[PDB]
This record gives sequence, structure tokens and C-alpha cells, in this order.
Amino acid sequence: AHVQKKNPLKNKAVLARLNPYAKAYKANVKLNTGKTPKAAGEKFLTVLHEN
Amino acid sequence: IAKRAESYDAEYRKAEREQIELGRKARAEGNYYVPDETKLVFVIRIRGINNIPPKARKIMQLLRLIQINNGVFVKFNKATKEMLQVVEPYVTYGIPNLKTVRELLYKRGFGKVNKQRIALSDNAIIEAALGKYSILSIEDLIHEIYTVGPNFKQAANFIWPFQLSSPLGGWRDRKFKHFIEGGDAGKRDEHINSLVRKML
Amino acid sequence: GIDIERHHVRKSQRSKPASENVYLKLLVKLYRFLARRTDSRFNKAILKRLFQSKTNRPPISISKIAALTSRKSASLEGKTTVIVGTVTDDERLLTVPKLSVAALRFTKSARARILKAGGEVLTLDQLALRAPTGSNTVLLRGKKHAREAYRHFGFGPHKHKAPYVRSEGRKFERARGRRKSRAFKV
RNA sequence: GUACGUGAAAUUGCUGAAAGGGAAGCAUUGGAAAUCAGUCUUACCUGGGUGAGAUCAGUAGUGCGAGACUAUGCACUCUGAACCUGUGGUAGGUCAGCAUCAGUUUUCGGGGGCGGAAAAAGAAUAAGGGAAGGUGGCUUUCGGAGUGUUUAUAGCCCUUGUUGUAAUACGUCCACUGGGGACUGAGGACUGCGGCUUCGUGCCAAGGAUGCUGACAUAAUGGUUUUCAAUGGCCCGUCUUGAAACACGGACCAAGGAGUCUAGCAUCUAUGCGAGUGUUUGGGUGAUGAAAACCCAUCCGCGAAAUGAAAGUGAAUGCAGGUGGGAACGCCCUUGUGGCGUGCACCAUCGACCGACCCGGAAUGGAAGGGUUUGAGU
RNA sequence: UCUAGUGGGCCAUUUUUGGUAAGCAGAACUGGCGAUGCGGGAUGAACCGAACGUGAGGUUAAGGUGCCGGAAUGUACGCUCA
RNA sequence: GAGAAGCUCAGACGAGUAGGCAGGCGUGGAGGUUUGUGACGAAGCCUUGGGCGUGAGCCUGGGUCGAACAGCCUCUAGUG
RNA sequence: ACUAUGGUUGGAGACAACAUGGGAAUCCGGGGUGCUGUAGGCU
Repeated sequence: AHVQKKNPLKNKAVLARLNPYAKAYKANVKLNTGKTPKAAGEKFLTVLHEN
Repeated sequence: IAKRAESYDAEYRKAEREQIELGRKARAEGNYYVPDETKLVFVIRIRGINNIPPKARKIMQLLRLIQINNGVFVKFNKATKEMLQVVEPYVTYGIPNLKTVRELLYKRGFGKVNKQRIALSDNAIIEAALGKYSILSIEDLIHEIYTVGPNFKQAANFIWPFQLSSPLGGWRDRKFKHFIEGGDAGKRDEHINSLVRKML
Repeated sequence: GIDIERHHVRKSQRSKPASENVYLKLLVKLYRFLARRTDSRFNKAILKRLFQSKTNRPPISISKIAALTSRKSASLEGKTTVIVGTVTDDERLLTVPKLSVAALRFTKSARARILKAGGEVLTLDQLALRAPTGSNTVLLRGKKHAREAYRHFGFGPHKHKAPYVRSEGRKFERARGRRKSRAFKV
């Protein structure tokens, strides 16, 4: 049993044998649908520049 | 197992988002938000087995950093911090991220079963070893290591020390001075992820 | 290079008897099977003691067996006594009780007295057949340090051990170094 | 062939091969030359042709059921048996090429999510502020040389409005996706974990390579020998902190050449017997033939009792004692690194008994009572 | 439990003592050579890296990339004529 | 079944003087065994041939040779 | 100040800087000039 070690990061069949959630895993979920404000702050900018 | 992995992934995203909004709120208000100090640290032994003082040799034996290019996961407390301070010239340690932990446990994940180094090719091996701690999958092991759960000691000890290869692209010009001085020794913070990336 | 200290590497236990007795090998083969195919520590103990040397298997006497199984708070009335070694006779016990003894070998006088008293003598294969897991069995051992060599082992200053003396009496290691009247006493 | 059984090495002559610019010898790799290995495709089996043959399945009689074998006969040839051919099939080394894979690895891309001053810039647009001049204008003088005011016919710098959730760069991530190169193919019916399924001993990149082709077969691949080229290689042994040493021994070869035997002792192991153990000092079968093997009695050696210089004395209060750990076993709790009961061995410890010593000690005796002690004892 | 060899040491970092000094003598800690091959310092017992079964592939340490010699007569800013 | 002194699966490791241990190679002689080899050629010796073993060593082809020699289990030593 | 650890750091050296850690003394100034247990006497 287990004569050879397969890399799950390269072998998708092993990546399915382990981690069954990998089938339903969803990446690159977009969440910038809003107005995208600019939370900079007057005090933060003055301190950031300063001298 | 799939439900647990989905919950863990949701927890990771929620924690990452929460830190982002807190930082944005601090920037907007002009105050300062200090985040939580790291509880998990990945340590890689960079020095060989030649010319090692007895105290540093004993500490590296207790940290299981026996061979060069070996990596371990350690919970970061006062006792561990002082041990790493003593062995600073011989190891480099930093804060691992989710990708580093999962890639390490996937490609180079080996478990200590019957005092033997067994590849983590099936979840059954992990259940047989850490079933009493509700660790039933490699994703459960990843979650336990990454979040430093109540069974971190058993999970980390079960994980055989990682036998990393020599980095692709090499080390810096001089390998045996501190990371602050321009070398590869001592604390490197998030740069351990890039070092593991080229060493994996 | 790997920095590993090698201290407990080679096990110091026998995996095979030093004796070339074919019948002893047959007994070892039987109890190798019993130890492997049963979850009883008695079979493992018997198999381990089958490998032991003569000095590690001291003889026991029927008086010692009778004394151990006739204790007030013992309840070892009819249980079988098992010893991996020789059972000797003790002539100081004029009357022999009824004993069920299993052993590697029996002295002729001891075996005759046991049979005359009404007991039974069994070999290890017979014991295995009757009690395959050692249930209701009193496992005994002889006194390991009852031999001569342990009177001298550990000899030294203020150790109170027996020296290696050519003869016994005065003029033989009973002088300076043994009494206060001659320099010092050990 | 008497310089005579066979006839090694050191050393030497001839012949043959090879190499050689102030050493040679060696190791790795390959080239050249010389030499060796394959009988591959044999063997079981079967397709096809003919010949011939005392002939096969199921049976019948000859140990009571089932089964096996031998023998006697039936069954008389679409079947079973011997026997010959085809350059009969699967043909079989060696070398390659290409695909689909698995493991390892190197290298070049493309797409997307998130983060920061939800980058900093910047472009086009509306309202501003400033001084260096582009000097537009003014001015020595028709050709310059300089002015002295804030956009004139140029243009810079600094603020806020939007378009705008701007892009780009960087960092991080994607169980997102494309190619190129190299090394490896270990295991050998099946079982396992997964995915797809028409739900089937179905299919798959899922517990380790298969498939399709071709060329050679006095070629190729390997093995050996010599030599060449590249790289590396100091003379062995010894004493020594340290030897290549300008430290010692060693010109070469053959043969010989150095931890043995005995009287003891100690540890360990094996064998036999076992509170016993040892027949060989000796005697007999014994003459035949008996340096052997076999048998036999009384002493004795060691052990079963120690202590003291000695005269002497001389080991159970108890289950041959108590305590702690403790193998094995038995009984329960429920899974425990669980409790209960005895408890082998061994260690540590508190005692008891024997001898010696120190006591009191109620002519000879030291019986009871003791002790901070002492013994290689029970 | 039994027994072998050893009972001449030496080097380097750091802390020192005696000495004018010494490749000198004597102490302490650690790592080494002795008994340690290998890559580097042109060479070297101790220095740097690294501790060794027989091989294939990949990547490194210390060290290097003009030729000998495998690897940029690479990139950016300066100094120097001996 | 796989010399149970056997079969099978898995993991880790591998410098070494003085020194210790174990398993093996080789030599002379002795007991047992091999319808053992041999004048149709034993032992020995030479070899610009072959094979096996990490190794001590072993087997074999060719030439010379002429009288004895070997495998296995034990015993033994003036054994490398 | 000093000091543990590190570099094929600088310097001829003495020494110094840097990196990961630990961390004084003294001076001066501010504050203060006894607390408490037991037993018993006190316009």
C-alpha cells in the first residue's frame, strides 16, 4: 500500500481523494461591488506626509 | 469533512476581512490599530551539524531541528521565544500564512505513526493518529496548526519535521548573519513564506 | 548530516534460545505461535523465559511451591503452578501436599514424591493444551541472586561482600584493612 | 637425455603487439584497435493437409453408500491418441522514434480576486494662489543686450469638484488556466482511498509504463585487454600532536616466519544430575585382539552452617515476619495512563534468630534481660 | 557482570598569568585535528562551508563568473596613476 | 509450501585510529556421508579467454602434466 | 557604563561600529524621620 507518493498540489485525483470540499471551493470572489470609499483621514494624511 | 473545511475557509476569510476593516477604520479615524501578535511560527534550521555549542544543540534537539533545511511549527510563547533567541544564529523563523501551511502539509506532509515517517496520502492515517482530538482530515490538521487550537501540541508532534530542499534561487550573499544585517538568520517575519516557497 | 544520538538502538533481549536442544526449539515454536495468536501476557512471558539462560532460570523446590500456594490470603487451592525451569526436591518437607506443577524438567525424587502424594507433573506443551492462555495459573520464578557469584558481586570498601579467597580462616584476608587493630577496617 | 618426476617467481634472449619531448606506475570517462557472449524465433499448446492406428466421452460386468485408480469388454469414429511438412500464428535479442501517463524537476507565459494614501502619479476638464521669466509686450538704434511688470501669441509649481469604484506598478492569493526541456518506470492476478457513470465484477491521470512503429542482427549493445585524451592521484610500514619528508626499515623473488601448551582464577554460555554431585587412585568382563568402549566398591574433593585469635558456641514469636514498588493471574468499571484481590523475581526498608564484642549479671555454668555495635551469616 | 585500549596530546575563538619577544611556557570555556574524507582559501592536520553506503536527477553552502577554470569582458554610482 | 534457521510489509540510519563483538573466505590432518572425481588423465603449474561474489575467494575454457583428489555435517591445529 | 551571542565587519594594531538580547553603579533632585505582637495600669 502506498508504493509511490503523489503530490495533491499537482495530481487532481489525489486532491479529490483528500479535501472533499475542494470540488465546491470557490476563489476570486468579488466584493468590490460597492462605492469603494477612500478611508484615508485628514489626520492620517497630515501625519503621513509631515516633514 | 467537507462541511468542516468550508467552515474553516469561511473563518479564514472572515478573520482576514475583519482585520482589513479594523485597519481602515483606524486610518479613517486617525488612530492606530495594533493587531494580535502571532501565536504560530515556522522555524527552519539553516546551520549544519558542525561546530554547535552544547546549549544550542540541546535546544535544536528539543525543537526537532536536527538536520539542515528542516522546518517545524511552534507555538510562540515566552519559553519558545527565549529558546529561539538562544538559537538565533542557527535558525530562521517567521509568521506562516495559510498557503505555506497547506502546501507544506500537502507536498511534504508526513505523520509519525508507530514511530515511523508515513506520508499523509489518506485521511485514514490522520484519523487513526489524532481521532481522539476530533482531527479527522488533513484540512482539520491544517486548521489546528494554523489557528493554534487546543490540540496544537499533539498535532505538531504528530507532524514529522518537514525535510525542505535547498532554496531555488539560493540564499542571500552571506547566509550566516542576521536577517536584519542582510543575511538569512534570525527572525524574518512574513519573509518566511517566500523562503518556504523557494525551499518547497 | 543528521545530529541523532544513538543510545537505545540495539535491543539487549534474546530472540532465540542459545541452546541447540531440538525439543526446546519445538517448545519455542509452539509458544511463538501462542504468543502471536493470543492476547495473553502469560504466553509472552513463557516465550521470553524459554530463551533465558541457565543462570536466568534458577531452580525451584516443591517446598517453595507449596509455601507460595498455601498462603493464608492466597486462594491458590487447586491452581496449576508453572515454572520455566527445573523443579527440585526438598527432603526437609517430610510430607508433600497435592500439587499440580508444570515445568521444563523435574528431579526424579521431586517427581516421584509429587506423584506419590497424589499430585500431577506436566510439561509445557501439556500446560499449553490444558490452559492455552494461562488462566488460573500461578507463574513462579526461582531466586536469581541465590547463586555464588552474587555474594562477590559489588565487592568494595564498606560494601560487605564476600572476597575471592583461596582458603578460609586466619592468615587469609583477615588483617590490615579488615580490623581496627591492624591499621583500619575496610 | 643422466645439467634427467612436474617445473613457479625474481632475472634473461628471440619473435609479435603497443607506447615513449627531464620518471613510471594508478583511478573515473570515453575514443581507436583486438577479443568474447548470444542458437533467441527454443519448449507446452493449437490453426491447416494427408496418411495410418490395437481407439475416446457416457457406460456394462469384475469392495455395502460418495469418490480415485488398475484391469476386462461395449461404445467403431465431426470425437480422444502417436507421427511428418510448411521459411504456419503468438515471430524473439540490440538500437531508436513518437504518443498517452505516473514521480521528480527546470524554464517561458496568460486570466482573475484582494490590499496600500480602497497606491502615489498622470490625462482631460472649473474655480483659484505665487514668482522665475517664454519674455508676448516695453525699451540703447536701423541687430542686438539687457530690462522690469505676472500670461499676453508661450508655458511651469501648489490647492481643492466630478468623470472615478480611473488605470498602472508593487505585494499577496486562486483546490484558475496554457506551453518547452531533462532524469526516473521501482512493484508484478485481485482486494484500498477517490472521481465519472448507461449503475456493470463498467470507465478513469485513483495503492509505481504502457501503446504504436521502424532499422539491424560477421550490425548494435554489453564484457575484457592495450593505448590515447581530459581531470584527479606524493612511498609503503612505524614511533609520533604532527611524515612525502633532509626521521627509521625496505635492491628483487621463492619457501619459512611470531598470543601457543600447561597449573590456576574470574565472568558469561551450553550439557547432565540436583541437596546432592564427581565411573577413570583402583578392580572386572579380558583370552580371544581390547591404550577404546562397558561395568563395579570403599575413601575422599566441593556443597548442604556460620562466627571467633582461641577455648567454644551455633540460626522459626508469627504464613519462615511487616512496609513500598513490583511479573503473571483472577473479579468488576466501562475505556481508561481505570479500580479490587493476592501477590514470583529483584531492590530499598523496619524487625526476628546464630556467632563475636560491650554490658547489667539475677568453685563451676551463663540460664533469662539488653545494646549506640560487629560477621564474607539464618 | 566481565574485559580491552588509553593514562606523551595538539590547533582555533574568547578570558588570561609568566616572559623583551617568540612558530615560547602555563591555566579556563567551546569547537575541532588526533580518528575527518569532501567543496573553498593557488598549497596546507586545526581556518570557512559541510561530516562520507553504491548511483540518477535537481538545488545550494563557503567560495567565484577576462584566460588558465565551470560561470555576466553584467548593470548603477564614484575614487585611484603608483 | 518457500531450509518458521522460513515468508511478507514499513520506517529510520550508514566517517572512523587504539580497541571490542559478530558473520563469513582460505590451509594441513580426523570421524561420518556423496553406486563423489580420476591414467578416455588426479594434484600442481601457465594463460594475450569466460562467469560469480562488495570482499576474503570460488567455478570454468585452452596448454603442460602424470597418480592421486574433492563437495557437505562435525572434530582438530605447527592454519593465511 | 558594562555584558551573552554573530559576521570572510572596519582598523596594521590598540580598539570601534553594527545586529539579536540582558542591563548597573554613582551623582543630583523629590518625599519620609519608625512600625508592630502579648499582658496589664491611666481624667
